[PDB]
Amino acid sequence: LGVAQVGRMNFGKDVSTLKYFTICGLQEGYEPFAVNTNRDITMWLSKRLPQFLQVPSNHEHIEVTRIDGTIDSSPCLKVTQKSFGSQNSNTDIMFYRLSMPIECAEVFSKRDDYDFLMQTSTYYYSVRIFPGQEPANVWVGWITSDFHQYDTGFDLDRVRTVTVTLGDEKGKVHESIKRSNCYMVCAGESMSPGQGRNNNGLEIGCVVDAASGLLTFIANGKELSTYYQVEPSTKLFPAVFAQATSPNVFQFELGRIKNVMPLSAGLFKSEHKNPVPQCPPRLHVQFLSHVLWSRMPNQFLKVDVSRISERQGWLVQCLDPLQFMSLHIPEENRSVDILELTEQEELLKFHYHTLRLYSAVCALGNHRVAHALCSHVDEPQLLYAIENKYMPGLLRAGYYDLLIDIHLSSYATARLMMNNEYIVPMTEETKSITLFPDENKKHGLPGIGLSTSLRPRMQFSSPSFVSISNECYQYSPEFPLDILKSKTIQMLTEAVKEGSLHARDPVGGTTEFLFVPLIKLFYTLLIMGIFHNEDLKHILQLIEPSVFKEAPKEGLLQMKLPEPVKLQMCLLLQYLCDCQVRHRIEAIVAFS
Amino acid sequence: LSKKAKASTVDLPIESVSLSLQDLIGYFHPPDEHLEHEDKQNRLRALKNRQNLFQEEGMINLVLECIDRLHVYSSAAHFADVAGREAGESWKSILNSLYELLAALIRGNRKNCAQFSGSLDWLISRLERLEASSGILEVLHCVLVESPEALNIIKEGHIKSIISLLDKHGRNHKVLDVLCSLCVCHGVAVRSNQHLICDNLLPGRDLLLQTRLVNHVSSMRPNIFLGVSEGSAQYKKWYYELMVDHTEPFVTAEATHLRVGWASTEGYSPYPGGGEEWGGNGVGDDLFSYGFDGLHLWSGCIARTVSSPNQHLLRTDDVISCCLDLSAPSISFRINGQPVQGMFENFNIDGLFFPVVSFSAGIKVRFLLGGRHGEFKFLPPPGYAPCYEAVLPKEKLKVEHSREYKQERTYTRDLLGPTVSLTQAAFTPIPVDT
Amino acid sequence: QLILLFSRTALTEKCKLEEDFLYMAYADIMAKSCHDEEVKSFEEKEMEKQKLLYQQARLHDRGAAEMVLQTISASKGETGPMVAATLKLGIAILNGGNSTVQQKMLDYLKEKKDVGFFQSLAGLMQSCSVLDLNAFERQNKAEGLGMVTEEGSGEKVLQDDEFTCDLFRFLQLLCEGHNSDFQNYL
Amino acid sequence: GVEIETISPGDGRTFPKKGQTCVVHYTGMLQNGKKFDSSRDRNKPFKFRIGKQEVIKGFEEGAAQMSLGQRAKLTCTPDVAYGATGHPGVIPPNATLIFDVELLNLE
Amino acid sequence: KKSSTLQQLISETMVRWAQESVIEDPELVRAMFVLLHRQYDGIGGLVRALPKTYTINGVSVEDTINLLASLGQIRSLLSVRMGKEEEKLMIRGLGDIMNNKVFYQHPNLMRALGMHETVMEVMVNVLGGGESKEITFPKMVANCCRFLCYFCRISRQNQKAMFDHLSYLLENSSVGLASPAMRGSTPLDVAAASVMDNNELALALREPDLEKVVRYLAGCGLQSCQMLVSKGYPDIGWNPVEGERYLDFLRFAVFCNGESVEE
Repeated sequence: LGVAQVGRMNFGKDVSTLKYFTICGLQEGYEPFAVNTNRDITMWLSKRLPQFLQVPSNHEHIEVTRIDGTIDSSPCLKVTQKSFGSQNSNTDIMFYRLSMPIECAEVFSKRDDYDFLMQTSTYYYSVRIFPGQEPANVWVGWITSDFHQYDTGFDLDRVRTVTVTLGDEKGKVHESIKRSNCYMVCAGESMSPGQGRNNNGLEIGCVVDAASGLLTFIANGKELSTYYQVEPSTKLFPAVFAQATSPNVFQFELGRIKNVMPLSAGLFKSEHKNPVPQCPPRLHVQFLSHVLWSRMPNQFLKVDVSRISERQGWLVQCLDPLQFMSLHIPEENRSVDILELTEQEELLKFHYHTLRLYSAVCALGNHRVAHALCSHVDEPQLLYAIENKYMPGLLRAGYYDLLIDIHLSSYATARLMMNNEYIVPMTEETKSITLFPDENKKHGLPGIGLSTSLRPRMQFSSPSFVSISNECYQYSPEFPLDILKSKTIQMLTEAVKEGSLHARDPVGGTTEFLFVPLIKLFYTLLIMGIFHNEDLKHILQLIEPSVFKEAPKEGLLQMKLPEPVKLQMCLLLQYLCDCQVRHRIEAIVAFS
Repeated sequence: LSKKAKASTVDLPIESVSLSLQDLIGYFHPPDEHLEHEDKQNRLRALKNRQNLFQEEGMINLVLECIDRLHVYSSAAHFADVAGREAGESWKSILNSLYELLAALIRGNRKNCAQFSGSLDWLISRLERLEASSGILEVLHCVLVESPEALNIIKEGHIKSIISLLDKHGRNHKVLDVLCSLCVCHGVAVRSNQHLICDNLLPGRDLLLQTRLVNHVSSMRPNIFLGVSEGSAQYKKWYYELMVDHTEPFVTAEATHLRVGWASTEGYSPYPGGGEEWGGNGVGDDLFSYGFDGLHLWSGCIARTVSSPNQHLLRTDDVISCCLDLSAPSISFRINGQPVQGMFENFNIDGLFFPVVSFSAGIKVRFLLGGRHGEFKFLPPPGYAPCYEAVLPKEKLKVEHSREYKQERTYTRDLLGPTVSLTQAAFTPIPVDT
Repeated sequence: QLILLFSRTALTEKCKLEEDFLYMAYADIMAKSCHDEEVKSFEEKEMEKQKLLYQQARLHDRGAAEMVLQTISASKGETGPMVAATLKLGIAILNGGNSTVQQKMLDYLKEKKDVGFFQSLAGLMQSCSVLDLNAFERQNKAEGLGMVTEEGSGEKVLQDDEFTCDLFRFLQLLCEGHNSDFQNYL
Repeated sequence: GVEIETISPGDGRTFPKKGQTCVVHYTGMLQNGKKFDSSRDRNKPFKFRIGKQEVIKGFEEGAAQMSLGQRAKLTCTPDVAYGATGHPGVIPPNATLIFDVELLNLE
Repeated sequence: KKSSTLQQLISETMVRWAQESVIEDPELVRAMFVLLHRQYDGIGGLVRALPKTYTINGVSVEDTINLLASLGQIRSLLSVRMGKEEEKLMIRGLGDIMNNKVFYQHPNLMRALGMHETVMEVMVNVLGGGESKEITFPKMVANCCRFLCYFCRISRQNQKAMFDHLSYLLENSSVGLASPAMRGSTPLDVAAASVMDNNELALALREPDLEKVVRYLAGCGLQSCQMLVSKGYPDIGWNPVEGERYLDFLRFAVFCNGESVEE
């Protein structure tokens, strides 16, 4: 869509909405793009706001090479132009930054000495503008995560700034705080000689004091007048803005000066006490770009706006809650909706393996680790992941497995381990047990009935981190079992109906991703025994209505199922047979 | 070469070693999956017999010796300085081939993976090196999946080194797989390894991606676009009020969002700049919006506590009066007629400003824009003009979404492209010179 | 499909043959279904023979002979219930001197050049038990002391008569009908 | 060692007494802003007893200072909140904890 | 024509799936055929369940529940590797088992639950962990062996059940013979208790089992004790400490109830 252009796309989810399909497209055999779908198609649109991403190896203009630091040198990240001096090259300002930030202290306190280096929190990096690159076209300094300003003509006067002024009761300004997203200087003004230098390239040194928030710049060994004071906990990304006037523009020198730590010490926690400069592979050059997509939300907040009256003004009213699951990238200080991982493959794979590690660390009754994990993944997140229909299949399976392992796996395993033993107390309810519910020889529904055999006791502990008692560590963390049961029944009821249509829109992208996690959770709950009476009746009707009629919708047993789903159905049938055997044993004991 | 003999006199068979390494990798290549079951099982038998014969002849220690004697040189340039330049060309390739050969020798063979436990400690000591990280990690993964004895010797230092590999090299799912293999082996859980991995990885919240359930936040604004520029017939001093009719502090597990103030546009586009057009971001979450929530002043996603008489979060029957001064950049607030002891000052005035409110579910607020668009509860401060005076003559004031998409039917949704700059907002009469 | 699963499990390389309840049940089912049981008529006896041939064909047409050879080969000379069931199934499919089954078994061995089968046969012969005077005398003393044996079987003497008889009956059925080729192959 | 701001006012005349259980909804954050705990997520109001050494000292003193029906922000400096050892797998060593606590009821 | 029964429904469904498609998953094939065999072998379910069935009075229900919880903890410790906390949990669970009255009143229930087998796999794991590296967690093996000896002393049928596992115990007879204060708490002690005062079990004792102990005694008489000489004890040529323990096991093997088993 061009400038001032409005258009609509109809995917034909409802065929009646289409206006010319019957005139041209119904007879020819063409199908609407959304014919076999149950939910609206997610639509992706071009992102307006530029973001920093790693420079691609196939970029036609920018090239980045990693120069290892020798004994007499320091590690350097060099930025060069691939297509300088040729036709159709691009000659605009290009924004660069390093991938990892320096975080200032939470509270600002009111040859080289090794002790001073061990106790200091000052970090330094330098940028060498190569002789021949015009220096007034190059800016060096720090930026924050909020920087998204892509202006063809950049200058230090157009940076976004604000001054929060806090005053007392009568009006005395007891403090003023300047806030910005760009703390940079220009090499052109930084030069003392100025103009063209050819003794060597200009060395602009940036010094950050993480304990005081003072930003100081050194140019060719002398202190520049420009300085910046930042707020506590500010994350500063080393950044260089440059317009290319040379095949070689600049380089990121990651060395150190007297009495200062290298940038790697501030960046990485493992190297916090290492004065030797380093450039680990995690650190890399990123640039501002517009080539990114944005995922339009499937559902928006319902907001009602109207004028009540002339005197009362305009009423804005929102009442229905809406939530989304946000994935936070720690190093970039950036958060995205987790539903955007359907197109971010590396993040999706890493997060799926993170969920697998979460399951592994708490596997086999590690209740302390389960309580610890309840902090990172809480029950609203788990319920949202379970119920969401737009979740990627891998994340859906991982979150189902995590929910099973943290809260349910221990009791499920215990009650499975105590399954092939029948310790039946001899009480009146035991004596009341009979093989058949009434005078005719008709089998009752499996599981339904009175069971008196001794069974393990189900107990859970509330996961609170303000308490200091260690008795909570035994027993698995508590989860709302009634809510989980109702949600599982509702989702299985939806899935059985949606399977019969054989749509092109399964939850998770495949029939396996739709059914295997849900049926696994259902089987776990069934083993745990949470289901009772009416829930068992409904879920047996879901499995097979005709056989389990109360005393022809295709149940789960006949839906042309995949093999992974068939295996879990076999497991469910095995459990039903075990329940029948237990009932028989109890009736024999009652007769005895 | 280590004892510094003449390079030419030393016979270094680089090409033959490389070709023999390729042949050995081909020889120990595992069977393919598409093969029939009987043929695949026969090939597996042959591979296991080859591995057993090699381990009995002690060819694993020879590979370890070659790897150790090649790691004495830090880099390919160092190896090309000590030995020949052609040798330095394929130093990296020889190291990779040797690591792959070791992985092939030990893969799937429990006896070999158990006998590799003694050398396992020597292996992890070079995991940080970039030239051998992948090969060492693969060998570690094979040893961990096959031999339960290696999990008995993996210690806190080894686990911390494996974890620090994630910090130094970045997000690599193979390190996560190795950590998973360290926890459970053949259905047996390792409580010490589980505890160490949890306590050394989880609390930082700096490597693994973090998840949180966030409320949606929407924004509503009037039609007015007011700005300041040289020689423009536009009043620089404006005022408006907001009334909170109802607010639920917790409609969900997360606190309700309610912020009011002013926002600015990037350039002369009517388009709110610096923020996302959907998400959990509201007024004050970027350097283009300036918000007040009752207790804090919001700008650039940073909150500062501001003092006020009986200060409290915005509740029912709370009137917030917002004052904007463009002559001297200033934004001030007054709650319930009492002055809020805080100010936004010296901000960018290049764009156009407009009133804005950000909220989540559970909000009932009313814009009091003055005149016939809501009656002010309190006197505007001297000089400040009601916001309804900024409406263009023909245009009609209405409160609309700050962004251009709402909740509606997908086929009825209007997709909007870029639109023209709103230069007509500032009327600068520019006559020709005479 | 079931016979193919059992054959593939046997063909998989393992240090030892694991006891499989599924195999030890379905092999018994297949063996019983084979022969599925005063002067009788010639027509009746021939009709029984034809019914037995059909019931054996139902198995060996789907690869039962190869599976019972593979299980014996993978046994590696270790006496167990798996081998006891395999020998019974082999006897069931080989009853009456089944020439088709004999030919299939010989052809499979010649084609695959299976040495493990004969090695396991030798090991199973060596592992077979005989009369034990020491065990008999100890059991007799235990009974004479008057106290009832903990187990009612008391089959320490001549441990597996059924297994020994099944092994040698299988080896005899393999050669019945004067099968010269397999007689020389043994 | 605990600072308190009031998010919303309370009655201001009823305070926890000795051995009286406190019913509170709380949300726990670190200084960086990451949420590590919340009773509202579990939808289960938290109950604890004053002077029974059941919770951390910062939470104890903050709830003591809070009045009935008051929503307050509690910042607990590390010495009164898990110290330098911290909480394994949840709280990093020497971490300041921020709590948004509402005193629902006293009983 | 409707199935009207879970058994008939399963029998139809498994065959329908198998004849509809060639199942590529051996696990799915195995599960389907196991389920079909269970449907066609309804007797076998009762045949396997009834030996595992035990009835109790209403008075001891809570005590049985406590014992079952302890046994469940014991069994759950089988899926994790040894550590100090696991040792503590297992020791406390065993102490609870002996403090339990049902352990005495119902030896048949304890034998049916597979308690002695479970303790034996725990002991197998601890003994196999670093067997050449000297036994780790010795109080663990001591508690397991004391428990197993008490289980033998409870009843004669329990004694026969432990006698059924005599071969392994004689394999691991050399665990802690030299170490004192472990007297009465070794696998050799468990082996001795499995045959102690039982004339039938002494008669059932075989010759290879005795030969194993005799070869151990020959080794102790030929070669000294490495662990004892490592602590500074003078290097005599032989091992009296282990020799005496093997000798007393042979004494319990050859002598029963005041007479001598001549065989």
